[PDB]
Amino acid sequence: LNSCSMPLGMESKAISDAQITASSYFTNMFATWSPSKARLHLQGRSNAWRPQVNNPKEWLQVDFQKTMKVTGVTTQGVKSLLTSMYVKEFLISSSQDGHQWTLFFQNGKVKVFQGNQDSFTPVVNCLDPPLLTRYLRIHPQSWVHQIALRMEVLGCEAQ
Repeated sequence: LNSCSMPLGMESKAISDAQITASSYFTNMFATWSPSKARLHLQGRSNAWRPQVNNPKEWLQVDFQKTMKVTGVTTQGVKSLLTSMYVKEFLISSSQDGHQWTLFFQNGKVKVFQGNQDSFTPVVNCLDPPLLTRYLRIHPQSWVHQIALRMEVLGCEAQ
């Protein structure tokens, strides 16, 4: 049990909207599931990030504005009407400049994190080893009904 595992700012909004971006997002005159909606326990009609299309090539990115020691992530889905929407598996990549990205590996291969199994229960996935990075990306790989994501990043200061 280490101290380097505190919520960095997705739920609290310590991490501003501008720091959260994505490959794309689902929006129309009825709803806007923008990147900055990807916050753990956020309430609302379109309270989650949803890519414009459900494909494994989409991603959600967080910029801490400085190097942080990331020790884990927490993911959650959402439910709209009678439809549960959540990511079951995902990958993680990181970068220092925001151009060169590297996937997180575990036991000789790309780590496919086991995510959520329902609409509202958060699932914590620890990173062993931790990552020292300024930029972090989540890559949905499998999902139930639709790719929808609310999250949090766990860690502490680096440098």
